[PDB]
Amino acid sequence: VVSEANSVIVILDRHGNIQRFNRLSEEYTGLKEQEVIGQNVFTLFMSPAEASASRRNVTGFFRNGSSYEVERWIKTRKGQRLFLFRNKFVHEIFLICSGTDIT
Ligand SMILES: CCCCCCCCCCCC(=O)O
Repeated sequence: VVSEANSVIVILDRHGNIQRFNRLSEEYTGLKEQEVIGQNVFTLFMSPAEASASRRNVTGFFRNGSSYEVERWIKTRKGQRLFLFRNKFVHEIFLICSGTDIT
């Protein structure tokens, strides 16, 4: 393998359903992209409190959002890890979430 990425890159629709899920996301979670496409990111990867906040953010973003950053605790194969997500529309029906593990 020539190189590796440094970010967890997840693309979502307005419902939080997953459209793409990169290799580092697979490494953190133990789940393959093919296993998670169409699945809901909030219920799959967040505690109830984080999911509720995150779902409201995404729904609000699709209404009138500008690109933004947020910190989210995420359930991984070694417990919860904190990520900075840089979120923006595709250059709109999909949201690109560009995450760094900031734990
Ligand atoms: C480790 C990969 C799995 C986590 C992907 C989560 C997507 C984050 C969406 C955050 C939106 C928000 O809370 O404002």
